[PDB]
Amino acid sequence: MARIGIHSFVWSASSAQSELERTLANTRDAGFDLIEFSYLDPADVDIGRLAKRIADLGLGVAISIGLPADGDISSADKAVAARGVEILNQTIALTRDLGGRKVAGILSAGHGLQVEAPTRDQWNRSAAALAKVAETAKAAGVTLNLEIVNRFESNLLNTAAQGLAFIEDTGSDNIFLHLDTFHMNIEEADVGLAIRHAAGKIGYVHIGESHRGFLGTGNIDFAAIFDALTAIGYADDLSFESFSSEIVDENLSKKTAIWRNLWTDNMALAKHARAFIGLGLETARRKAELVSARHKP
Amino acid sequence: MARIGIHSFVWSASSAQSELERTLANTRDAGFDLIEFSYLDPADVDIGRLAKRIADLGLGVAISIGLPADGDISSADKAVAARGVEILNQTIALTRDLGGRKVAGILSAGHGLQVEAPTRDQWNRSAAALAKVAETAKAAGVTLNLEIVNRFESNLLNTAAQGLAFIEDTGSDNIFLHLDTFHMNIEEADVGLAIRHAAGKIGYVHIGESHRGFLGTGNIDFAAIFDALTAIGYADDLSFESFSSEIVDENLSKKTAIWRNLWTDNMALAKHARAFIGLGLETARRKAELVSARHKP
Amino acid sequence: MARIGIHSFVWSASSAQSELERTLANTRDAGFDLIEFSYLDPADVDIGRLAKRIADLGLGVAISIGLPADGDISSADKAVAARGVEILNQTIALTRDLGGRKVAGILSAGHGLQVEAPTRDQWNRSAAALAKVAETAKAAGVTLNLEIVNRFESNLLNTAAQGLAFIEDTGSDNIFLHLDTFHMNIEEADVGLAIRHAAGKIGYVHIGESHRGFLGTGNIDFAAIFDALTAIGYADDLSFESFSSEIVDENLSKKTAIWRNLWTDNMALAKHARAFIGLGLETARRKAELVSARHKP
Amino acid sequence: MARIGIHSFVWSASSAQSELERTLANTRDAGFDLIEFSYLDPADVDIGRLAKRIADLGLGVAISIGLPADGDISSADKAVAARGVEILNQTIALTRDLGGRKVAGILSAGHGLQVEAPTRDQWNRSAAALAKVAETAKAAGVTLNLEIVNRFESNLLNTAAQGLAFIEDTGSDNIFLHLDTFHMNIEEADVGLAIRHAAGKIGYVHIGESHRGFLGTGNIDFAAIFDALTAIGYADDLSFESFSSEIVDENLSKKTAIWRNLWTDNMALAKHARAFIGLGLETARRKAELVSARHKP
Ligand SMILES: [Mn+2]
Ligand SMILES: [Mn+2]
Ligand SMILES: [Mn+2]
Ligand SMILES: [Mn+2]
Repeated sequence: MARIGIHSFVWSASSAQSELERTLANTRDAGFDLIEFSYLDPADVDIGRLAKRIADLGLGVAISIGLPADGDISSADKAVAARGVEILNQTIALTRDLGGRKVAGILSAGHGLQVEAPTRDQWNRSAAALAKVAETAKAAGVTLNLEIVNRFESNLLNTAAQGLAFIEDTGSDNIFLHLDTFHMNIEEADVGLAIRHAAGKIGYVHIGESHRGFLGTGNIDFAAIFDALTAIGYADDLSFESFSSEIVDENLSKKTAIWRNLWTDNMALAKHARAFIGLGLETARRKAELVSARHKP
Repeated sequence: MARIGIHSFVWSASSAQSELERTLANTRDAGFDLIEFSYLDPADVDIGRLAKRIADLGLGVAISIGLPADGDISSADKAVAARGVEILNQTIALTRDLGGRKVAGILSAGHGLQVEAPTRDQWNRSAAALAKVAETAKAAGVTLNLEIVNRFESNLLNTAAQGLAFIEDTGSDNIFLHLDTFHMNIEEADVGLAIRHAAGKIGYVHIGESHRGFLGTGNIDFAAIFDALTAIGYADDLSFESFSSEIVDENLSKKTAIWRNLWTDNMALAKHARAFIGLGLETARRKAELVSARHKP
Repeated sequence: MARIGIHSFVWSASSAQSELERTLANTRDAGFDLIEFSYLDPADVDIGRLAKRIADLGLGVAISIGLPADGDISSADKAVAARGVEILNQTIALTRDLGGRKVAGILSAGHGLQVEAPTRDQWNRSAAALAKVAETAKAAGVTLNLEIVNRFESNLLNTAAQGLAFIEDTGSDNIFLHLDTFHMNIEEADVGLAIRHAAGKIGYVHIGESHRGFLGTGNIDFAAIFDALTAIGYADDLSFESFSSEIVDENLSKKTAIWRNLWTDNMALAKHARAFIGLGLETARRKAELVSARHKP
Repeated sequence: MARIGIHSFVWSASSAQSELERTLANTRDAGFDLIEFSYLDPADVDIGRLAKRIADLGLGVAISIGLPADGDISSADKAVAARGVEILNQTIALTRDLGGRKVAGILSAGHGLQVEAPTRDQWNRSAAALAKVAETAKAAGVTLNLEIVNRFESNLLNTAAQGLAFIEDTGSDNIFLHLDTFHMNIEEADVGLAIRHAAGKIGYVHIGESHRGFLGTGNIDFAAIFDALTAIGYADDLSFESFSSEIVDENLSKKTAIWRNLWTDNMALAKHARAFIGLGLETARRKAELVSARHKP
C-alpha cells in the first residue's frame, strides 16, 4: 500500500526520454516503489508512454514543483498570480495523465529567499487561490500537498502549525501537508511533536538529512521521526531526497544553495537510504509493539 | 502547582526527631515542596507532630516502602503474605495520619532479586490482595501507587504496560502507577512512549538518573521524559532520588547495590536537581506551546 | 576568564545612547557578563563613554558584523574587495577603542544568499586579504574569528573543516574559528564531532537554537555540544543569539529570514538562556569528571 | 581480523552436542562471523567435532563465563579463590582447544548480586590473581577480557574507569576491557565518553539494548556508540547479545534476571541485529569521513 519513493533529481535533471529510462531503472534497482518528478515537458516527453513504463515496473509516481517568482500564486500582482494558477493546472493535468495521485512541493508561494516579510493579504490571496485549484485537482483524481519549507525557501508556510491554519483557511478537503525532515529540523520545535500535531493532515513525507547528504550522517533524530509516524499510523507515501551540483539544474543549485557535494555515487546513496528507511521503520514498528505488550506471566 | 519533591534518604537514613528536622529544613532550603519518607518508626516518632511540622513548612508529603521478602503479598505462603497486608495496612494509616494522600513503592511483591521466574498464580495472588488493600486505602482517603521497577528489584511488575494490565486484573479504581525514570530506562521500550501509554493512570513519578547520581550526568533522555509528561498533561507530584551508601541504611544499600558514591555534597546535589527539574519542565512547556503556535501574519 | 555573552540585538538594534544604555542594564539583569554589538558608527556614538560604561558594569565586549555585498573581500572586483578591507579595518579600531579582544561574524565573504557557486580564486582572495587584516588586528590587540555559517548566508565557509583549511591557507596565527550551533546543526555531520575536530582553533561560540528561539525549544542536542566543548577544554567566550522581527533592523530580518517571532518577552528569554547555558556547562563539568572517576574501594 | 559475533543464548541455553552445532549453523545463517559460547559445560562435548564445524562454517569463536560464588577469585577464603583459578585455567584451555583467541565475561569476581560492599583487599586479591592467570592465557595464545557489568551483576568492576585502574594494578599486558552497552547504559556517565576513555585498552564489546531485546527497540543511543568506536579506531571483536524468557538457563538467566518474552523468533532477532550493527557502522564511518572533508572549491 504505502510506497517508499525517491526524487528523480537524485538520478538526473535531464528530461530526455533516454535519461528517464535510467532514472526509472535505477529507482527500481535501488529498491524503491515510487518516483517523484519535478519537471516534465509534454512537448519533449511522451507522457502516455512514460506513464505506461512507470506502471510496467510496478512503480508509483508523484509530481512536486516549486513556484517561480513570476508564478507566485500569493502575489498581489494579479498577472503573476494567474501564471501561478496556470502552472498548477498544467501540473495537475500532468500528474493525472501520468498515473499519479499527489501534487506536492511548494504550492503556496514562490520558492526562494524572499526579500520581504509575509502579510495577511498574501496569506489570504494564496488561500483563496488554492481553494479553487484544489477543486480542479479533485476533479482530476489528485490531491494537493503543501510542502512546508524553511525560512530561506519561502516566507509563508514554514511550520506544520502554519500549514494546518492555512488549510483551515482554505476550506478545502483536498489540501494536505507535505512535510520534509530537512525543513522540519530547522523550523519545528520538535520534529516528532510536529508530526503528532499534524496527524491525519499529512499527505506526503520527504526524508532528508540535516545537510541533505546520506541519511544518518547528520543531526536529525530519525528514530524520533519514525516513532512519531508509527504513533499516528501514517500509511501514505514517503520519499528520499538528496542533491548534487553535478546532477541538478543550476536554477536549483543556486536556489537550494548546494555549494558542496556530499556524495559522488548516487546508487550507493539511494541504496543506503533505502536500507536506512526500511530498517528505521521496522525497528519503530517493533518498538511500538513492545511498549504495549502486557507480558503477563 | 503540583509538588516537586525529594526523597529523605538523600539527606539521612535516620528517623530520629533531630534528623527529621534537618531533613525537612534541607528539603526547603533546596527548593523542594514535598518530602518523601520511607522509614518511619512506629514507636519512636510522633506522627501528629510531624504532620503539623510538614504543613507548617508548606511541604507536601508522600510515603513509599519496599515490601520485604518475608512480607511478599504475592507469596503462596499465606503467613508471609499476611505479614505483607499488615505492613501495607500499617503504612496506609501512617500515610493518612501524616496528611499525605499517596502510598508508593514496591507494593506488589518483594523488593529484591527473586530466584524463580514470575508465575500466573503469583500475579493473581498479588492482584487479589491489592484489590482488597485498595478499599482500605480508599477508606483512609489514600491512593495506592505501584512502583514499577527493574528486573533485579522485582520479578513481577517491570513495565508500565504490565503494570497497566495488572491494575485491570485487580478491578480497582484506586490503584495507579508510580513510574521511576531509573527503572524505566532499563525496562521500557521507550521511556516517553511508555509515559504516553500510561497516561491518566500515572499517580506518582520518580526522577532519577541512569546511574542514580546527578541529573543529566548519565544516559537518560530527560528532555524526552519532560516532553512526554507535558504531552499527557501530567499534573501530579514527582520527586528526586539519588542515593549514597554513606547515607542510606545498609539494607537498601545492598538491595539497590550502591557500591560507589557519585557524590559527597547532597546540598549541591539537591540544588542542582531542583534547577534541573524546574528548568526542564519549563523548557518542555514552552516547546509544547511553540509546536501549536499558528504563526499567521 | 571566559565570559558568557548575549547579542545586543536580543535587546535593541538602535544606536541611541539611551538604548545602548538599556541594552547594557538588561544584559546585567539577565546575568550575562559580555555584550556583543553588531556595528556602531563612531560619529553616531560616544565610543569612549560607551567603553567606560561597559567597564563600569563589569562587562566585556565583542563586535560581530557580516560583510555587505557592497564590501565582499572575496570579490573579483577590486573596488568591492577594498571596501571590505576598509570595513574590516574600521571594525577593528571600533573593537580596540571599546576595550574588546574579538572581532567576529562573517568576515570571509558577503553575508547573504549568493547567486554564484564558490570558486578557488574567491577562496584564495579572501585568504590573502584576511592574512593581512589579521596583522592589523594583532597590532590593535584583537583576534579575528571567522564565523562559519549555513549555505544560505555565505557560499564559502559553511563547515568547521572548511574553516580549518581556510585558516591553514591564510598562514596566520591571529585567525580563529567562530562556530554557531544554529549554523552547525544545518551544515555539520555531527555538532560534537565538528567541535572536537576544531580543538584549539575555536575563538568564539554562538549558542542559538535550531529555529533561533528559546534554547531547548528546538532540535539541537545541547548536552552533546556542552560535552564536546568540555572534552576539548574550551576556555573562551560564548554568547546567546536569538532575534525578533520586532527588534532588528530590516536588513538583518531579511538576510536571516526572520518571518515569525518565537518570543515577545526578551528578559524571560535572556534569563532562561542564562540558566540553560549555566546549568548545561555545570552538568557537562560534573559528568566529564565522573567518566574519569577511578572509584576504587 | 575482527568479527561481528553473536552470543549463544540467542540460540540455545544448552550444552548438548546437537544444540551446540545448531547454534553454529544458525550463527552462519544470520550473517555472523563469530560465535560466543557462554556458560558452556565442556563435559560430554566432542571438541574436535565442534572445532571442525566452526572451520566449515568459517567462524571465529570466543568463550565467556561468569565466576560462581564458590569460585570467586576475589574471595578471602583461599579455597574459593583457588577454584576460580581452576575454572579460568579450564576455560582458557577450552578456548585454545576450540581455536579461540579470547576468554571473556565476568572474570574478575563472582557473577551475581553480592550482599557485600567491595573492599580494597578484594580488589588487590583479584588483580594479583588475574596477573598470573594472564600469563597462563598468554602461553595458550589467549587474551583475558574482563567484562564490566552493572551493580547487580558484580560489586567490583562496574565502570570502564574502574576496569582501567584494575588493569593498571594487575601489571599485565594481557588483560583487557570487555565492555557491554547494556551495562554501560546503567553504569557509565556517558557511553561514548566511557568508550573514548577506555580507548586502546578495549578488548571486546557486547552490543545489547537497554532491555536486552531487539537492537533499537529500547533507550540506548546506538549512534553515539558506533560514533565513539569509529573515533577511537576500534578494530577488535564485537558481538550482539540478547535475552528472552523463551531461551533460558537456570544460571545465567537467573543472574541476569530474565523474566520476559521479548522475542520468540531468534532468527528475525539476529538478522535484524546483524543489519543494525552492519548499517550503524557503515553510517558511522561515512559520518566521520564527512566531518573532516575539506570541501574546498
Ligand atoms: Mn522536500
Ligand atoms: Mn523509585
Ligand atoms: Mn552567529
Ligand atoms: Mn555482556
